[PDB]
Amino acid sequence: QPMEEEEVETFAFQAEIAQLMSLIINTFYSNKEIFLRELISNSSDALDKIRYETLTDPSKLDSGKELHINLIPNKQDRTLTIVDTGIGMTKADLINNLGTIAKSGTKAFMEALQAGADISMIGQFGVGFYSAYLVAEKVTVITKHNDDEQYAWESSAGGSFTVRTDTGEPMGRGTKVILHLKEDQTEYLEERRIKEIVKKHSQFIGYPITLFVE
Ligand SMILES: CCc1cc(-c2n[nH]c(C(=O)O)c2-c2ccc3c(c2)OCO3)c(O)cc1O
Repeated sequence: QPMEEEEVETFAFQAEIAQLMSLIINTFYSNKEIFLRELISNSSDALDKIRYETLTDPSKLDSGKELHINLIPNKQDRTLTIVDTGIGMTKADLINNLGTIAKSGTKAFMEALQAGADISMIGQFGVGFYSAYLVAEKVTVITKHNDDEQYAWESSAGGSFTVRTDTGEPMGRGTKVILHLKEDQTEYLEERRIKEIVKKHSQFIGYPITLFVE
């Protein structure tokens, strides 16, 4: 019965990243499906990192040996979750990688979009994670690194994000991205569509990808 207390840290995004987010959110783009390719590619990069780091430190895998990616659509709560057993991120990694630090690609990318370039180019500018906002109104990133506790990052955009120690289900190690889909983007919860886009854009990821249906 005692009330629980939870500490939260709210951070403002870096100015151009915030501009980029408004651009992605309030502009119509037709090839939205590449958001999934970008997430799986981020997961593949993180899996590569724990993989190589373990060659020289097998203990690094005590937090989990499987190196893979799971996709979990949930039609009830309208979320598409992408989980990987990659190296994860510490709290500081989270805060720096997801918002507070300027990326040199942002401006060039925003200018390129203003010129009508395809949103698919986004990964080439180092800000592919933000493509999640093409289909999600809110994004929650839960991550666990061997050197730190499990944290949850969350943002509905609007210029800021929060970080807090995660009270949710523990992960051994890795990063889980939960996309709360916009209502007109529920196609990405359909198994056929997900298989279609993973086959089209991610046929070559070198880690198993498993789609869990129901
Ligand atoms: C939210 C972006 C994202 C990041 C990771 C991830 N986990 N650990 C790490 C790490 O570099 O240590 C990452 C990571 C960090 C930055 C990246 C990245 C993966 O891909 C492009 O930019 C991940 O595994 C999945 C993701 O979707």
